[PDB]
Amino acid sequence: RSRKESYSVYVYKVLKQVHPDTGISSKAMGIMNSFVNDIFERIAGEASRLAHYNKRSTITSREIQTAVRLLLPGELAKHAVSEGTKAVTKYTSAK
Amino acid sequence: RSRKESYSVYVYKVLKQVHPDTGISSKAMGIMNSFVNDIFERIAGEASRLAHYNKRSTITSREIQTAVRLLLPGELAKHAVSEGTKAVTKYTSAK
Amino acid sequence: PHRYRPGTVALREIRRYQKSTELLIRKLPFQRLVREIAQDFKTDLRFQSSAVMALQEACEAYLVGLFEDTNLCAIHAKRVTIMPKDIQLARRIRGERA
Amino acid sequence: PHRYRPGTVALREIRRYQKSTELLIRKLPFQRLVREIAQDFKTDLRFQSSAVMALQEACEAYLVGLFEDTNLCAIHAKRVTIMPKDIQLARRIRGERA
Amino acid sequence: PGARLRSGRSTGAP
Amino acid sequence: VLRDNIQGITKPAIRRLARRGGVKRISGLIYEETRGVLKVFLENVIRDAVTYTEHAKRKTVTAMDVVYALKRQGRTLYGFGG
Amino acid sequence: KRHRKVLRDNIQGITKPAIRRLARRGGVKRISGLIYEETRGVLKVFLENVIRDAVTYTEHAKRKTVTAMDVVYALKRQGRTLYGFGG
Amino acid sequence: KAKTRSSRAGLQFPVGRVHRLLRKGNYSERVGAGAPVYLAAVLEYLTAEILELAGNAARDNKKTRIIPRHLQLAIRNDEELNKLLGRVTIAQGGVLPNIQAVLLPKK
Amino acid sequence: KAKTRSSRAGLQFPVGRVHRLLRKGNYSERVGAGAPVYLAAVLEYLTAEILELAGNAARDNKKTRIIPRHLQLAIRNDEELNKLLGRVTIAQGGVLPNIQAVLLPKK
DNA sequence: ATCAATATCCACCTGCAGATACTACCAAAAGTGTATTTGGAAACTGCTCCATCAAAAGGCATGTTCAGCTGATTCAGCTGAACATGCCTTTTGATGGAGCAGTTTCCAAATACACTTTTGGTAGTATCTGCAGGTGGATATTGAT
DNA sequence: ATCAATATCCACCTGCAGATACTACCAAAAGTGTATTTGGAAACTGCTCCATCAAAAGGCATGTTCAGCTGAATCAGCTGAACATGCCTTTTGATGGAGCAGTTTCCAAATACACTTTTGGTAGTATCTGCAGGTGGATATTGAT
Ligand SMILES: [Mg+2]
Repeated sequence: RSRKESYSVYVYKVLKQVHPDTGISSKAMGIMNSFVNDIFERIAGEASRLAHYNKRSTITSREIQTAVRLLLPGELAKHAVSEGTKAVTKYTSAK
Repeated sequence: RSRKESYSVYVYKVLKQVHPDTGISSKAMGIMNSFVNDIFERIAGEASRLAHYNKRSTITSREIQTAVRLLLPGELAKHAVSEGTKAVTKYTSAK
Repeated sequence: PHRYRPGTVALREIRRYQKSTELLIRKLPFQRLVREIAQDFKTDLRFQSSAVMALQEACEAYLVGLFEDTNLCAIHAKRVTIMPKDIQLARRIRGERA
Repeated sequence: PHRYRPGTVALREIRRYQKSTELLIRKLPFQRLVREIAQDFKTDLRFQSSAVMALQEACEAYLVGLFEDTNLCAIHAKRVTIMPKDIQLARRIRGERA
Repeated sequence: PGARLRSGRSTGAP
Repeated sequence: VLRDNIQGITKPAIRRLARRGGVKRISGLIYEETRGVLKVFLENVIRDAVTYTEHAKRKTVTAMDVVYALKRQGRTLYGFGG
Repeated sequence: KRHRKVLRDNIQGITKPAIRRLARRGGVKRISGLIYEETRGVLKVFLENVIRDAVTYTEHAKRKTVTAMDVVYALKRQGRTLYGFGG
Repeated sequence: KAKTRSSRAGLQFPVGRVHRLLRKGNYSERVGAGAPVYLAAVLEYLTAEILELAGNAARDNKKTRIIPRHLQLAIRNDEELNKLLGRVTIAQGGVLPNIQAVLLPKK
Repeated sequence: KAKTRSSRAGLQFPVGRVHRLLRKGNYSERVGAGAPVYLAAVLEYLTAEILELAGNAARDNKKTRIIPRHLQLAIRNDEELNKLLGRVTIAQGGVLPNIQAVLLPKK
């Protein structure tokens, strides 16, 4: 009877922004969880290595961006980099 | 002249233990150095992951041991597990 | 008395099974085979339901991938019939042995 | 004047290059190719000489590997001459391409 | 002004 | 009427797998060769999985034991955790 | 200053003979004449992928020099781990 | 008085959770303020991209509920997602319809 | 009475160094006393195995000094080291002599 | 062509498995306020990378020549695809208990600190020596005949 | 099965390049040996969900008939190997110039940490409905003729 966290709530918000009339099966949602956890580990992983390679204690937005450049193909990178630069912009301008 | 460290000194010790009249080129030694750092990372990495998978915050000889079983093939694992189990039990009962 | 020619039902199976996602091995024979192979690593072992499904999913996906690469190796030798030497070449170039 | 039959010097060369470890591409051409490709990604780059030698070591090991898989592909098709379609199949099975 | 996909669709507005 | 568990992986099943893979024609030798490959796959994965199980001092192999094993064997599976 | 001499067409420095030699190490006995241009294509794609990741490491380090470590880290990433040049 | 780091950053994805998962994950001693904002944006983008194309696929099969089959079709029909997930098995996804041309009957 | 943990454990390989690299590499919050000793011993075992076989390749080729070719011959001629290092390039190794049978002449 | 057998396709229907929606409870995110750690900014090294050039082996390009490989053709025999049945195995649905996991408790083990001591790196120096590269000369391999 | 052209082998014989091996030497790291923290093995227990086991159901084993695929034999066209010839470019080994990595010292931001306040996200639950079947009847496909 203990808390089993997931990304379901967020996957479901993003689904409703993108396909407001569209639902998602339990199995599909399991695949989207696996997805987010995977890309999480891949990105955090490369960031960690990048930080270690430059003798740094700290993983900043910059290590996340370089990681994303190394890990995402062609146009996915370019769009991910701008969504990520944007969210950091919008957050730095929030009193 | 910043002290850039390696496993050379130890590699050379072990060379003399097994082939006492045998030398090693600095390239060959370069390879042995890469070999040690690589296996080090692979084992440490499996171990790090093993501990996270089990909600532990400590890498013990137990985690190294399982890592060796996952990473090394059959016989190399058997012997590596021996030399490790021996080295520890001895280190422990040498205090 | 009407009989379909060799390779006409084959194409039809291809179109049917490429359209579906159902597992294509029977559960119980697969479950038995897992438990056998496992027994030889640790005895008196229990398996979560999902744990066996995860294996079957993985194992079927693997073999289907392998049949695709195999098929390309048969077609490369100017045949349409997969043979052991196809499966063996696919595995060799994928780095699964030799 | 006495000729070796086609194949005899080829086998002589295989024996010779398989015995040795020397890089097989000229140093300077390869360095220009590295500087050209790098330059098109970023201007004003320099290279540690070792960085280039590492690239050359990594490229020759890759191409030699790929020719072994390519030759298996030619031999599977009952030829002894490698052709593009052999390289293409090797890379498709290595999953270096779709 | 939310997430913009490769297709060119957006995530609504505010 | 008793037989090996591996032969439980029947000709018609292996035929269905091949068909998903777009295979038209199948030599009779394939069926034993496929069983061969299958066994090795399951050997490699179940070994690592059970090694997870033993490390967690459990007597039950979990989905995660398998997902973690599939991930290190280069066969990452989505939909069963992780 | 001097600015650098223009680099063009360097892929053709990978001569037919150099490609024969590599094939021979790989155990090849006979080579179609189309193999040379196919190998150049494959080599360019390999070097572009390694160098793009090397140079990303160089840029993240805020250096202007690509090090052997940059290359070694790129190779490791690409699953072509190289021994003999550090790390 | 309290306003989620997510709501400040413009994101559905939890900036707080991503920060904690970066801590409890032994990636580094320290974690920049922005790093979890960026990471959460990237994960949201990629989630949008996949739910976009999966949505499209679901609609096409005259369907309003995304299933794994729809995920597999979106991914394996996108050069870029297919590369990013080249070594990944979507359970219950099947494959793309693909018959090698030479396997088609003659007439 | 300063003993190194190497000597306590009966190892050439440095247990201190290995303890520290496990520390600075952010593998985990904390590192047990056993872990560095075990790991240094496994690294020492494996480097002994490779030097045994490369030593033999050196002697077979009528040489006193192990070069990278000797390490490549050792590793590639050993089923288990070959698997351990199957995605690894040994600079200046070369390859094993190996000609496919069909390529050899005559009947 | 025709003609029929079977497969395939689309509209409509409908029961419930598997979604979406709703609520209270608390773990874990956010807020505030000191407590440490860092990662540029400036300012110098020497390291090492660019460049340029001269002389000479060493490999590249190109054209000629023909051995033998590839791939098109033909064809025979064997080997897989198809198919019609019932029985045997799997699938489905309904109970006992192994053991996972929840959780609290206390000590053996790991951290934190700041000492003292020793290792391992390097620069510098010399000091040695394995072997690459060369050169004959005796021996093996290949291909003509 | 003879012979000659030319490749290959192997044992000598050098001159270093690169290895080994001193130093002395020091600086950073490993070790020592209390002071402080705490993570995880221990023991208990509850309640999932796993193994087992007996009716419901379709999938598979089987043997026969032959369509058409594989692979064998043959042959000619022409591609790719060998090699001779001419010479361009790479290799090598200097010199000088400087760009830029790599250090080492102030710190003012930046992030960690310890504690408190707040609420978003989870787990029961409680409804709602997408769609997997099923049926009917039209049309397309395949293969006989
Ligand atoms: Mg250019």
